Formats: sequence, structure tokens, C-alpha cells
Amino acid sequence: LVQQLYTTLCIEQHQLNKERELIERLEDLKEQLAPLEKVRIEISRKAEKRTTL
Amino acid sequence: SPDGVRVAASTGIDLLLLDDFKLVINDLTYHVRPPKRDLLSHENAATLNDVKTLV
Repeated sequence: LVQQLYTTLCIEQHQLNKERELIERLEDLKEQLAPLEKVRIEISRKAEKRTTL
Repeated sequence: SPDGVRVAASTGIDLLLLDDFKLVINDLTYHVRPPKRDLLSHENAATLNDVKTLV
């Protein structure tokens, strides 16, 4: 039954669709980060130069 | 229930909201029609309902 239930509900497709959503949402999280990444990596590099001094 | 049958004092709301149901106040029969939100093939719903008990 569950196997008949399985195929008859395109669950395998939904399973992929589930993950495919997540990996996409993560990309969004990376996308918001890239702009504000470079600005800190300076303030890191800057606050590092003033420290290694 | 949509007919003379009355629901218990324990049926879960979602189990009730599955379909229409008349709600009776002290002197009136308000006739609720909740929004249809089952969202599952009845046969498939059945073959799952078959599983649940069978388990």
C-alpha cells in the first residue's frame, strides 16, 4: 500500500523538491552575505594591521 | 454533523472541519460551511486511512 501510495503521490519528486528548496534558500543566505563580506574583511585587515603593529 | 448525527465532546477540530457541520445555539441552527481544505485524493486518503489502522 505505502509503496503504491508512494509512487501515486510523486513523493520521490517532492523529496527532491524539499531539498531543492533548502539548498536554494541557503544560496540566498550567501547572497545577502557577499556584499557585507568585503567590508568587514577590510575592517578585519585594518584592525589586524593596527594590531600586528 | 451534516445530518442528525452530533459530534462528540472529544473530536479534534480538524477532524471536524473536514466538511460542513451545523452548529446549534440555545434556540437556532447556524449552518457552518468551513472552507474546503482537505487537499488529498480521497482514494489516496482512503488507502492511507487503510494503512493507519492496518499498522
